[PDB]
Amino acid sequence: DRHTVFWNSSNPKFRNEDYTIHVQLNDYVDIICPHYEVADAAMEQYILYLVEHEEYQLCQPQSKDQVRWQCNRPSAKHGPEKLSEKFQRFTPFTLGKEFKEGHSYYYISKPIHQHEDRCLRLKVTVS
Amino acid sequence: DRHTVFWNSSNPKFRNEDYTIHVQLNDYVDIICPHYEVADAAMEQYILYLVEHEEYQLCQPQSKDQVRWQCNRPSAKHGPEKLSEKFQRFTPFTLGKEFKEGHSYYYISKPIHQHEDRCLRLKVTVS
Amino acid sequence: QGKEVVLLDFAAAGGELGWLTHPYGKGWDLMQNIMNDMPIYMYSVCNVMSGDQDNWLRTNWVYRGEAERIFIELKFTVRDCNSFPGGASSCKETFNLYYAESDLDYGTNFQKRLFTKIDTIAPDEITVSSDFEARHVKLNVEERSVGPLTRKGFYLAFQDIGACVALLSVRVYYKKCPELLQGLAHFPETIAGSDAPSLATVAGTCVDHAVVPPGGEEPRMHCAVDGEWLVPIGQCLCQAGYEDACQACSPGFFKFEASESPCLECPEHGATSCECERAPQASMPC
Amino acid sequence: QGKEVVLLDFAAAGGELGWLTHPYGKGWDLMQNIMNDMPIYMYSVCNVMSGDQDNWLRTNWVYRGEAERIFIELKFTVRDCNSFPGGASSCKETFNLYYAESDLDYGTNFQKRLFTKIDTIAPDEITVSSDFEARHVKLNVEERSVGPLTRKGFYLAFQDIGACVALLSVRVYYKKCPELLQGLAHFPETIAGSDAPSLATVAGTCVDHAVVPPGGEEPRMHCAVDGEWLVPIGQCLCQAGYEDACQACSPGFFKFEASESPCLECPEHGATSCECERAPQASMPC
Repeated sequence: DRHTVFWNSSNPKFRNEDYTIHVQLNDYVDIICPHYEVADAAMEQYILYLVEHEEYQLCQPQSKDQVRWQCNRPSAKHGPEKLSEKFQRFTPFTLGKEFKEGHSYYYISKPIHQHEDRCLRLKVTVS
Repeated sequence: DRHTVFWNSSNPKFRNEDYTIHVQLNDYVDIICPHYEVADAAMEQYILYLVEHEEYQLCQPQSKDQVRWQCNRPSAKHGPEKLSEKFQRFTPFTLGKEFKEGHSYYYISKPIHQHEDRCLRLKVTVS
Repeated sequence: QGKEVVLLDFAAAGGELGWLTHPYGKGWDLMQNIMNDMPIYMYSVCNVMSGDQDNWLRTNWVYRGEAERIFIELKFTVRDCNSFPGGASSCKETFNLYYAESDLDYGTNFQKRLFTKIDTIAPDEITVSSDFEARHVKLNVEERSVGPLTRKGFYLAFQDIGACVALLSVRVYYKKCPELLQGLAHFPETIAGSDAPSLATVAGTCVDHAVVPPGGEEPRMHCAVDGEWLVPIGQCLCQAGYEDACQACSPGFFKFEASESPCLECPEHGATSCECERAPQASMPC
Repeated sequence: QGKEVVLLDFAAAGGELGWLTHPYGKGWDLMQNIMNDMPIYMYSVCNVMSGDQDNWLRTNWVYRGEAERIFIELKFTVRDCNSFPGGASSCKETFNLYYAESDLDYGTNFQKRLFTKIDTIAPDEITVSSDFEARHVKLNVEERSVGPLTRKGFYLAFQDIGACVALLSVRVYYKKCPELLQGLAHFPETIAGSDAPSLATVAGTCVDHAVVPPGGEEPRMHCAVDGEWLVPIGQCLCQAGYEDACQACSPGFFKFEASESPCLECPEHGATSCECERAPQASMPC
């Protein structure tokens, strides 16, 4: 099954800086980028990073080798740009990540053109 | 979910003349016609009839208005010819059938070109 | 009408044609009944008592080709919400017809946001409860049309909002004015336009051994949205020595100028005229 | 090589292209990683410890067009069965490449029985356990080819039998010999054949103001399976009075006959020759 996550400042789940989702193996996490149809400058755009607890706590990435997906298409014709992460135990692709049972994984944001008012982050925990 | 039924004399489930399948609402019954890739005359072909208990017991149909599907393509390129009956409570099509809960429905055969050695029939019961 | 060029025909596919359903599995389903002793298939949906229904049936990607205006012929049946003796609250008696243009086939990647509403299709004959036992098929016919089409191809979609529908036919076609031979002139096959009043002026080319007389109007035809050739202007006539085609005059017969008239006999002495090898002024009795 | 005409390109579709999976949902899955600071998509399957695996990934219907021999370029990664520290009994390190021809798109109606096995694709570089932490991508390249194709179109299919595969690219293309200008002759774009030794003899048409000399071989080219133009035979030369194109001689210069030679000056009195308005035998000093 799948867990929908609308990654935007207007989501109240991000306001306490402790947004946490609980998943089971072989499940998908659908991170929905901001989407519009509004001022072209006011359109939120983020860089999603799959990181470690240190990068999560400090809300700052250590390297570009952590960049997961780009929310660079806010007024996309087709629909909202998404990042669909299968929480699979095994991957045939090395640059991708394997999700072990009983572990926590962290996602962090960085505004592409806007100012960082608050820290946008999510914690995914495998049951 | 779906229940596979290979309608052919070689199926031992038909040999006691009491082949019975038990279904639940909104489920499919997949009646798989005989299929080959053998002598063109020896290829079994049947007329499937959705009938009443009287036609079932006597193993003889009362009218053409009971003919369900034809197993007239035994050496079909694509694969075996099938008849997929959804055991749905409601139909938007009048010539089709509605399947009520706690009822029994009966299917009977007639060889297209071959001789009727035994009676080929199936009873479908809704739980 | 003129010539129809069929781009999609569901009832001709013999069940072999599979259309995507969204959400996957749920919603519309392929059925196999017998009608007029013929095997038939159909797409059905009847989630009348569930609620929050948004069931999409999307045809496969259709290559537009040269088509400017497509015609969509739907044959379906719709059941009345009072035909359910149980009572259906979230019940509807309509479905919405959508279309989408694309230069690429997205296959399984279906996005509703890309589909434009053609119309709200309603039955002209609604299936009442007494119809099932009566074995009466109330088969509704609805023709819709979209134009102008421009991208490499399109999809047609049938979105259901909680009704009891059975779709027996979907036939998409465009019209063309056929290759014509008229007034001893050839007019090529012309794609009918998209705009209802529009008439494309098609120039003619004279048949073998025919000419457009001096002063005379050049052969022209007008191609209509339905594929009809309308309002003939001008024509071609058989050239000097010729008389539906232009063939030379039989010996002892002649034709001086290009005209409707046939080849006249030769009194008293091919052909454009008859030699005397006297007359001062070559079609007169020399 | 010559010119390639691309019929399918998965990595160019930007994730927008959706391929059917059978059984529905289960099996292959679309992934979204980042490679060389670029967003990329891929089809993955890794049901190494389940068993009785028969997971089909079928591309969309591809219009063959004029293509006789298609070329299939696959870029994939495959993980070793000993890379699983748990131990996978039903594990495989291969997948089978299939194809099927049809004149109709069946959409969702996928039937394995209609697919012909092209090959058993094996990795040249197998993903070992140490590769993940090393962030080393072992990207395997396998080119296969099918010919002659005849129906309106085809599908490509990737059937998995219980392996750990990640398919990053699928690029189908056919070759053509390009529109050529050679030896003052025009040779049209020609579809490359299907059979490996085969060479289609293509006749040339002389360029503007060029002629094939009497006795001289008529311009001809041979089109190869890779799209190469091989073995030139004959040529065209600039006609009398002309000298990469054929242009008339500058005044006071002439050219008597069609030849490789350019236009020579005019001693001592267009152009094919220079008038004296004496000489007995029109290119000699008159």
